[PDB]
Amino acid sequence: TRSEYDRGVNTFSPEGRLFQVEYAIEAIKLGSTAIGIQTSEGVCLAVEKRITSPLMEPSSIEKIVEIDAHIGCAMSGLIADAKTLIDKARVETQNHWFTYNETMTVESVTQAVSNLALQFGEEDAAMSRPFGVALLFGGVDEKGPQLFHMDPSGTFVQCDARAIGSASEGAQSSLQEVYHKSMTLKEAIKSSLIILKQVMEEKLNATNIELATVQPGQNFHMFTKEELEEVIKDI
Amino acid sequence: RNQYDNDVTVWSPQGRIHQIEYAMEAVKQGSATVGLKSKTHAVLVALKRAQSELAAHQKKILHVDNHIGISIAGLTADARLLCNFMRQECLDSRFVFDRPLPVSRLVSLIGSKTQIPTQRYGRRPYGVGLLIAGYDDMGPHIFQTCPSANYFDCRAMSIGARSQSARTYLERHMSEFMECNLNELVKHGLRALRETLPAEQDLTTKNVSIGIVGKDLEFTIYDDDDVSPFLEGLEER
Amino acid sequence: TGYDLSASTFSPDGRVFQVEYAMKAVENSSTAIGIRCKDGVVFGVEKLVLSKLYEEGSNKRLFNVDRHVGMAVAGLLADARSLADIAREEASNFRSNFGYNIPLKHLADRVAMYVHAYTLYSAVRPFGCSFMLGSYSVNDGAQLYMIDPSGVSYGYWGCAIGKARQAAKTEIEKLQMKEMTCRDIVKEVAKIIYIVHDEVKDKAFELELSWVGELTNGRHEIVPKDIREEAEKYAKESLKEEDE
Amino acid sequence: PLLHPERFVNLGIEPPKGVLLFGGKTLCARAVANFIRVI
Amino acid sequence: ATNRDRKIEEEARARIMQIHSRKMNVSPDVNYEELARCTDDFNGAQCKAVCVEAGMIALRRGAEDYMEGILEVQAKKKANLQYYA
Amino acid sequence: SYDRAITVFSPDGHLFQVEYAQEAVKKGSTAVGVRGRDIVVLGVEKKSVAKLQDERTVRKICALDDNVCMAFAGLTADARIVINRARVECQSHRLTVEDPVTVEYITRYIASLKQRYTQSNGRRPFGISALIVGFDFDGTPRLYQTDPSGTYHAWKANAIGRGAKSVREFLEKNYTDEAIETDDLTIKLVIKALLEVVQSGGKNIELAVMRRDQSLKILNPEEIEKYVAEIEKEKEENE
Amino acid sequence: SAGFDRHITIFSPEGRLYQVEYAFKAINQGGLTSVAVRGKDCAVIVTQKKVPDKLLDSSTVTHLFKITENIGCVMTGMTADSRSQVQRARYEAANWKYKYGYEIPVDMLCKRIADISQVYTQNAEMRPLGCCMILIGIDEEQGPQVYKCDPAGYYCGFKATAAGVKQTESTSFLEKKVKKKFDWTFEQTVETAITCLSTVLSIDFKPSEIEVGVVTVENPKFRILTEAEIDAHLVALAERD
Ligand SMILES: Nc1ncnc2c1ncn2[C@@H]1O[C@H](COP(=O)(O)OP(=O)(O)OP(=O)(O)O)[C@@H](O)[C@H]1O
Repeated sequence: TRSEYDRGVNTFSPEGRLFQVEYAIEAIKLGSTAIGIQTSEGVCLAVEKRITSPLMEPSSIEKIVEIDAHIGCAMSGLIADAKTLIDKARVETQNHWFTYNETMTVESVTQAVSNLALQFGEEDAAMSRPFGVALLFGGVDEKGPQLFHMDPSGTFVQCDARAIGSASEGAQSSLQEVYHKSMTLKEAIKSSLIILKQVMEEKLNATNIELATVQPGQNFHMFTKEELEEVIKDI
Repeated sequence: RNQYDNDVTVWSPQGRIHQIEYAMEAVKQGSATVGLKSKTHAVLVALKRAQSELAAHQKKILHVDNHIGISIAGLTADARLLCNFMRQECLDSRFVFDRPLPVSRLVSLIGSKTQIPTQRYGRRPYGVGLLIAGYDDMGPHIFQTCPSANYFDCRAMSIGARSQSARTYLERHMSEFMECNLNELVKHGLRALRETLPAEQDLTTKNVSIGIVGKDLEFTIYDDDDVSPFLEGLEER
Repeated sequence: TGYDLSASTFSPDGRVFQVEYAMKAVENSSTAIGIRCKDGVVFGVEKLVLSKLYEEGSNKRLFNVDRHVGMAVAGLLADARSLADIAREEASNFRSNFGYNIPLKHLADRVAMYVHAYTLYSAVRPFGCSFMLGSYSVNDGAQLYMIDPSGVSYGYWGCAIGKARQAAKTEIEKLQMKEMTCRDIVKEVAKIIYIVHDEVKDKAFELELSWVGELTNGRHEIVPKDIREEAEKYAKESLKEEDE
Repeated sequence: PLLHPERFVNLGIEPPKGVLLFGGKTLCARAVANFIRVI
Repeated sequence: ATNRDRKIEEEARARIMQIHSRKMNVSPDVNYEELARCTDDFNGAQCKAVCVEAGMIALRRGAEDYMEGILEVQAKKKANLQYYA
Repeated sequence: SYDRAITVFSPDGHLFQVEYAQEAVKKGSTAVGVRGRDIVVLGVEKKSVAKLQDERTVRKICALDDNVCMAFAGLTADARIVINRARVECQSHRLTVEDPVTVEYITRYIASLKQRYTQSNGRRPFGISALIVGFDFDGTPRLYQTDPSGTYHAWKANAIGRGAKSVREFLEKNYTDEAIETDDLTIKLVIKALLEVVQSGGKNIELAVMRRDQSLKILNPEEIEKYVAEIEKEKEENE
Repeated sequence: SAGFDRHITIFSPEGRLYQVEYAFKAINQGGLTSVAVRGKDCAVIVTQKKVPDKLLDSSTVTHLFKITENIGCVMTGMTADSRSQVQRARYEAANWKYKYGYEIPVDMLCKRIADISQVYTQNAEMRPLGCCMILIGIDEEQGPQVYKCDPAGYYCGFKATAAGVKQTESTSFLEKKVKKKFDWTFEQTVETAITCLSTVLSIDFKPSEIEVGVVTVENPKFRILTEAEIDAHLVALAERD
């Protein structure tokens, strides 16, 4: 019976559900897992890079990207939708800086990206299907470090610690167990890397992960091979 | 059925449209909210959901122009679109007429806007039920608007999943209204939401959202610790 | 069937099943009646308060479209509101265009135009509600018309639309409308509404009236509280007399 | 209603029989039993 | 009796409720009029399911229970979706 | 019925028709690309033609600019359209900003073009895969690969088309810094990797070479014959 | 060969537009009937009236409309479509007079309406509105004219015709009458039309259950015959038959 109520994004099922939106939410899973953690010292993003074969130089699997000098976006889903939404986020941050001569709040930028993702089939904007990608915006603003999760349905919500991607269900419980409100950035990094090792196919070693941090201070930083090895030494 | 509910533009062979009914059912897929008013105050109280214990609670009450707020029950997308439309309309009304927009006219415009998609196959019906609590020169107003472009002027109403219990409570206690202070009004609303909630749980400062407007009182939203003065004094079952 | 989908395909019999379904939908809502007395017109409607939470005056089904025209709706209230807005907008255009008040016959013709335009195409559905226009003027007497999903504008001395339309028409037929005055035709309307209303099924009930006539100086408006109270009292007394 | 079905009659409800296991059906049923084998 | 010459095409729902709750320990305070109000066309089969689930709530949860039973006949597991509805 | 629509999702969350476009790509003659220290090379299988057919009208290697070349695998008409638009945009970018296009920029533009064509419902995806090999304005042997789904990555050496998997595995095994130390070992590796699919080695091979600050050069068939002779001699000697 | 029926622009394997045929079937759906007949120097239309109630306003209820100051039309079929087509014809006639400076010939108006109907048939945007429209008028040169605007764009001119449920029987009677002494007086043509209606409906008409419109060379203005005039004609013809 679920074959006539999901031919279009603008068709309601008897349960009053947007099955196409639900289907895109399901599509979210295919991507590699990402974990973001908020702490009073900042926010940390760690993503399981999923190199399908070596000889692929790592600077093309962009699961963590930079939004302005104060936010980082972790992606899970279609690379095309990832690129489109990342471009929108960057353009919106720069436009807000140009207009109001300030730095957009993480909540505001996530809201703008969600506003772009809202337009499903509205004949007034031209995408026609949900953006099969889930994003984690971790940044620093006047309200202290913050982290937000946005899903294809345009819904965004604050999250002091969240995980998305293929290892979403298995990592959410680990985050719940290991999370106490007060940590340090190093503690969050260690916990996130431990969870990644728990829910990663490969042995966690130097490459195959990416780690980024935004702190009330130095701008968004991508940990290089040296720091990655240093942390992996005593995860 | 099975061939008369594939789009909103086709009449079923019974004098009914099935997509509109499907939207009016989807409206009941959201968290419970209720609203009501005294002779000098209008209030909304709603149960903001938590997707997970880690993730904070998604916001519920949306702050339309200072003399108006709304509570949503339905698709986040349609809720955001309608909230933006409300804000733009109120700003335009304030810009052209140097005075706030009447809530009746606001809800009429919303009804027409939500009706137009219910006829032409160009977009699905707006899947959200709205409780608009506003204050105009006439006095506090509580309005309901449903995806079927039907809007009612309600003295005390509930919407969302498990709204029957709150509606029954409001029916029983409507006699009290119109002669209650703001504290008693919020207590009435909180009791209605407690009744609609299942027994083993309760209302916590974390998960309850309150919004009040009235005389010389622009719309104010209380959440988290802000609601403590209400819950603390609220009586227990 | 196969030919019922979309309103642009004729069935082998030549019937537009979508418009027929629109007629069926309108013949499923609360009842409304109107009568054209000799020097005016009166509308009444049996509103159904689906829940006591609604305040009085909610779901007003007797709109006013331009000062002199009243419009009583029956069917889908969303389409009713949309059609009321269209009627107001057409009347405003006419007043702007011609510097004089819009005749009710012409207004009904324009709204029938609009309804038929909607029922023609295949990307839109036929209007799922009928209605009645009424007006009174010095230079035009009293006029009443009824428009339905198909968009026909037959004139009327009186009419009933909705669930119980045939019984209401039968009751109306036995009245001296051509000579009776507003003050008594209002009471007759209230009596007819109370007679035709089904209490054992519709449960809730409210009686809503309006008129336009010379005594109103040819300006439509709702009933005063006292007049409505007296009319409903007369209707209740007539109902008791019939019950006896 | 295996160790204390009489609670149903105590509360005034009739404890019925007949449950459809429509769908690990076999071993789930065996664990529930933990016997009437059928072909 | 089929589904496709003399063919044949709140109160009744309430009556069905009492009839099927007759062999129970129903408390007198129950407002079967309220139960029938909170029906929205639920036919006699749904009323039977509501009474059966009232008995099942007597089993589990001990036994408001009628409201919960009718809601679970509606099958409001509600499977909370990521998108609001 | 979860198919035959670019803008419809399946339970696993797939876009089956763009996946089908990738499958259509998989049905094209093999094209390998490699990057060296100062040389970037593209090899392509020829498949040969009937003697009555002219050769200059068949192209799998096309120069998108002075410092960027493009190898192709997929549908020929889509190839022509994409290459034409890519050249147009290369020159347009040169106009907009007075700096030659970077390989990353041009491959991103091609990926965006494919994405735009696969977003909507009234358009068919460009059923092609492309390898963009070039030298940035600072000097660097960059190589990217773009798929029909609008996704582009950066590689050091990759093969697309029919023999994609086998040739990629061979490059995986026999790609090393010493194997690309000089500007002849890279070519030898390219012919070695293509010989597992092509038959003659010289009659079914086309090589294009880009050297830093030097225009593209297509290797002569005699030069290819000499090179394949060198590889054969090396193999027999190692035997 | 059954699937070629749900669209207007799909040709059946035998080359048939079943949708336009169904439009004709809808023409034969209003129940009513109408007849038109042209005499030596005048044309007259008469249509059955149905007011099955004392509550309806017979004044407004009608099927005759003056398309302009010298051209009249009788509608049959769906009433909404009839009124829409009548208004379109009125607009076309006014536009013609404005653009060219002389009133629209009846054949011209009929042709324009036919062209509009054919456009609707060809382009799958609207259903072909199912009303059959008969025009009567006076041409300064050719004399009286009568035409049809069936919902397929065919607009042949006539000496006398009928539309509606009983069009076949009316046509048979009219051809029988016209085969002998086709040239008729005003009274003769009115009698022919009325007796055709009476015999084909197997009933005689009271003055209220009938509408008549007339155009004459002497008075080339579409005029609706009043109850008194129609009753006088009825009684005179019945007496003198
Ligand atoms: N919840 C469970 N607990 C223990 N074992 C389980 C469970 N679910 C499945 N299994 C395993 O499944 C097998 C038992 O399943 P069983 O033989 O009943 O098949 P089935 O899934 O009912 O299939 P079918 O009825 O279609 O033949 C055993 O291997 C058992 O270990």
